[PDB]
Amino acid sequence: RVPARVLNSLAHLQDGLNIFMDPDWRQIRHVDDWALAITMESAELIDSYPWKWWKNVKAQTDMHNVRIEIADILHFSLSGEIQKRTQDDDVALKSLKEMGFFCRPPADELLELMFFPLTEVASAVATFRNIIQLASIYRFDLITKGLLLAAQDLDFNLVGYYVAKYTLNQIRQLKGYKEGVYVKVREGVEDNELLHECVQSVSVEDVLNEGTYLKAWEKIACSVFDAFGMPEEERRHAYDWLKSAA
Amino acid sequence: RVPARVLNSLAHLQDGLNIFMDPDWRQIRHVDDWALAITMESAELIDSYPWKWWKNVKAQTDMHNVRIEIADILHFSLSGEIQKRTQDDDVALKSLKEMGFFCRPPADELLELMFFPLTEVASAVATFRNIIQLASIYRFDLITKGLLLAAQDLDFNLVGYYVAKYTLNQIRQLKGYKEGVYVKVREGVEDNELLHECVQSVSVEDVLNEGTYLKAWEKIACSVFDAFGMPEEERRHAYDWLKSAA
Repeated sequence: RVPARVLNSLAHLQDGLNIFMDPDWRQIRHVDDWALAITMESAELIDSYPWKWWKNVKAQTDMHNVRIEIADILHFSLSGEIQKRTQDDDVALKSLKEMGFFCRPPADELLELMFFPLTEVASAVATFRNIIQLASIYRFDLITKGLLLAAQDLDFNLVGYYVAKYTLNQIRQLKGYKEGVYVKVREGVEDNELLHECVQSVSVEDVLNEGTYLKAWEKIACSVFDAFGMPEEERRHAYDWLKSAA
Repeated sequence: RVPARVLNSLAHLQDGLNIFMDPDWRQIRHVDDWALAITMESAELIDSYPWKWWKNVKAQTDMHNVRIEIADILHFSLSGEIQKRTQDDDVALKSLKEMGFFCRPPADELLELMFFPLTEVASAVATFRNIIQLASIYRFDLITKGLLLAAQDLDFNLVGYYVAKYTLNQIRQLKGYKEGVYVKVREGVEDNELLHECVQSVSVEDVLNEGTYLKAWEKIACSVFDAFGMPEEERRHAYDWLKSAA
């Protein structure tokens, strides 16, 4: 599974995303903001599933949607992890467990909170109710980990996709992007599909490897940049940010 | 505020609503179902408010919507209270409070969880995050009470509206309603407006009075029935249900 420093790099990428919008975000934002947002996004995930026991059911859950909704929550989860280290524990979460206030489907501390496969409603409902509970006690680190475990249940390269997405945003941050100077070499192809083709160029193994993940991330980033028309000079700040230690 | 037996009668009305759909609901449904539904409806309430700190804000929250969304949650809250007494405590909730896992807005055990006025975003967000937390520990009784306190902050006669709504559903349960035999004496007027005019015929005080609330409820029910074309014979089962002891 995911080594601590991959997690730290992921949070560092999120820091950069937040900083572009608000360089002082760590001073303005609070741990309750992230907890709220994970709650609201978790609610929207659960809502893709036919949870209403009183509604007749036409079609099954759209798992493509569940995958991106997991990704949407990861941003807020990473943000809360960083916020939580700006000084906003384990004897608590076990006592919350023995009080019985994490749920389970009907008839590492994390793995009794996560229920698979996510393709089945009761298991997704319990899992994401538990993410909401986790948020509520500021355990952003367990949420982040649970989301990755969840992506893995859905054969979804979350880390890869997150990196691709990180780098599309660096392109969209520049004025050249809105001005139409930087264009897709392959016109018409949607964004989600160019990104997926960019994430395809490396393995899941490659983006999690404790030794050399940074190589694989840079290969994803280089792909996105190539596909979306970012010239060489404008890529350096994103590459340097990528390569920072944590 | 609201006496215990008004609360019990309200839950008894909900029992009847649930029974029409599923007479065996107390055996099939579980405490986690109600907790989930209160969570999902609370999330939709919060979503009427401009909580996204990163979105620019056009228009203020539509409080008419907040009022009905409080009512929507009350159904699930009452249902969970009943379910919780079908055998699915206070030394826990205080320890949850001292662990710090109910929230508050930035810079009776219930009243430090509820924040007013609900017209202001931070106060509504904290309040309804706390309802979600309450749900999560099966404190359906405190949720019910909090919802009433919340209706009171919004000058909303929740009990009145709930009763009106209870009785419109008794009419809609009959085949005559779908067959078009029972019609509004005042054609065209929307449902929500005929109900409000029905709730207007009694005071808030009247529907909470420990001594004589049942009189006032029956006056609301009689109004709704009159307005919606229910003939006398078909009203007896709803009146008898209304009048049951708890």
